[PDB]
Formats: sequence, C-alpha cells, structure tokens
Amino acid sequence: STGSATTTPIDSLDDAYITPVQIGTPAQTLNLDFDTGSSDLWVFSSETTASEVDGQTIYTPSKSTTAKLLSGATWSISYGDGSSSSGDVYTDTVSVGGLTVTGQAVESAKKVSSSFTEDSTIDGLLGLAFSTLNTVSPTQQKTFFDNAKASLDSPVFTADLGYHAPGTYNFGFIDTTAYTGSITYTAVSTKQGFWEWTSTGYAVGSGTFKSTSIDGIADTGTTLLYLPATVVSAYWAQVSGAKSSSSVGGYVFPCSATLPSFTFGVGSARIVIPGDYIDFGPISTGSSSCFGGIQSSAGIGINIFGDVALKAAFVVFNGATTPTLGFASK
Ligand SMILES: CCNC(=O)CSc1nnc(C(C)C)o1
Ligand code: NA
Repeated sequence: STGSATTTPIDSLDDAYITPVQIGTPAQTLNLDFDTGSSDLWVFSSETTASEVDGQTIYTPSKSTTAKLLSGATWSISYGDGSSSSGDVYTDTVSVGGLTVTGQAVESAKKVSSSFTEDSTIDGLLGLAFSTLNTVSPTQQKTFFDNAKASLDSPVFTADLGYHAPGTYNFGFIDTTAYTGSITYTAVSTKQGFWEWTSTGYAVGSGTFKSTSIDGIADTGTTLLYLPATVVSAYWAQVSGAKSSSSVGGYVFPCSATLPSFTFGVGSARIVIPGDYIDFGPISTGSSSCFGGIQSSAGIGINIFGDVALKAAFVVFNGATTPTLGFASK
C-alpha cells in the first residue's frame, strides 16, 4: 500500500503545515500537523474543554461506528515550545492520503494549552517520531507510520514541504519526480526517539564550507532551524544590523536586509536554504525589525532541523530495520 497527501502552510510565514486526515466511520476529516519530532496522534474532540476550542474541527468518537474507548489509557504531552495537551484514548480507523490503518490510537484532548486554542487552523498533531516517545499510559501506543509500515510497499515516508506553497507527504514510496539529482542517505540514532542524524557542516552565503559535525533532529513540527550558537552567530554576522534580542527572544534583522543563503551538509552532499526562507517577517505588525529563521539551540539541549531547513529538500524518513534519513535538492 501507499498514501499521498498534500500539506498546506497554515499562514503566510509557513509557521506550520496541515494535512487532512480521515478519522472514523463515516470519515471525519481533521487537519493535522504532521510532526516528525513527536509520537502522539492527538485531536481536538467532543471531549475538549469548551473554552479551549476556538474554531478547530473536532473529532466526535460517539459518531464513529469504528471508535472504541481504549479503556484506562491516558496521555499527556509537553512540546519544546512550552505547549501541552492531554486526554484519553480511542482506537479508530485513520486514513492519510488513501492509506488506511485500523486500530490506530487516536488521543482525544480533554485539555489543550493556549497556543493550541489560539490556532484555529490546527485540529491536532500526527506524530511521526519513534513510537518509544508515545505518551499513552499505561500501554504505550504506536504511531500511524509504525501501524502502517508492514502494509507499505517500502518502509518509508517522505516530506516535501513547500516554501509559501503546498507540498506533499508520501507513505510507502519515493516519488523520483519530486527531487533533482540523487538522494544522499545518512545514519540515524533512535536513542532519544527522534530522527537524529549528524550534518557534516555548513556554509553562510557564498562562503567556504566549514566541515564540522552537527548532531540534530529532522523535525517537521518545528518552524525554524535551531543550531549551535557559534554557527548562528557566523550566519547573522553577515547581515548588517542583525542582533540577538533577549526582549524578542532571538535574532532579529532589519526588514530592509537581503539575507544570505545557508548551506548544510548531508554526507558529501549540500542542501542550500535560500535567504528568503530565513525571513520570518516583522516581529509585530508594521515593525521594521524582522525575525530570523535561524536561531540558537543553546537553550534547547538539541539542534533542530525544522521546516526552514527541511522545506529546502526532499526528505526521506527510511523506517527500515536500521532507520536512515535521505536528503535531495529539489
Ligand atoms: C517504523 C516506525 N517504528 C517505530 O516507531 C518503532 S520504535 C523504534 N525505535 N527504533 C526503531 C527502529 C526503526 C530502529 O523503531
Ligand atoms: Na515567534
């Protein structure tokens, strides 16, 4: 089997991407944030505290003939940005892009934090990290990809995120029309539950490539590129007037600037992030200070290749016996 679904930016900045997901029978279509940095499939639901719902589409298990309570199971998750959600669990049929999993754990939110409520465009998350990170207790649950994987033609999914445009998530096959050149594969550590890999270095603009190991995660659920402070300082030093602002919470730059590209290594290959991808626009409406798309990881504890980096590539999440990660230019 395979599946193929279009993923669409939620706003003009590509802050996140939503992908339609069919849950239940008859189908209830929710727009979920596919997150390779977490492992819970959770949704706004008929159980979500009413004051915490503002415009989201909700899953109503009582209207699904295939929904069953996963008796006694609860979940609770905290993300890197400080957001959180929790609730109880149903099993139901879940389809993505024509690929169906029966008996998928669908984590129904009873509570969500303010950042979720305030985003009407995201109806929940679909985690694609390793199932070892799933928060369901007392019986940990599998991701959609791990429930799908044996059924797939190949044990892979691919992320093809657009810059200010829709893109694609494919399951079970690699679309050889979707990238240019060849795919470079690189090893993955599952030790922390993530698609954790080591980049071979970086360049700023037209500068020389610096060979250096940077261990980080491929995380579709993080907007920005978070790298060591040395690397980030080297990048922003090439932008007149850029500075780190503790009041704003990271590097800002004059909106009049033209940003340099950023290159990261994948083995002997190179992925180039155009400068425009690193522009996240005014810090507040009408401001002439703009927020940078490359930020320091020094206050995280991990480097994160988020959407800024991933959208510059065709990315293969190879879930073979020994998982790996492929990158191609596009
Ligand atoms: C195909 C998705 N599998 C899982 O989520 C299982 S947890 C897990 N931790 N390491 C692995 C192997 C891929 C090495 O798997
Ligand atoms: Na922000």
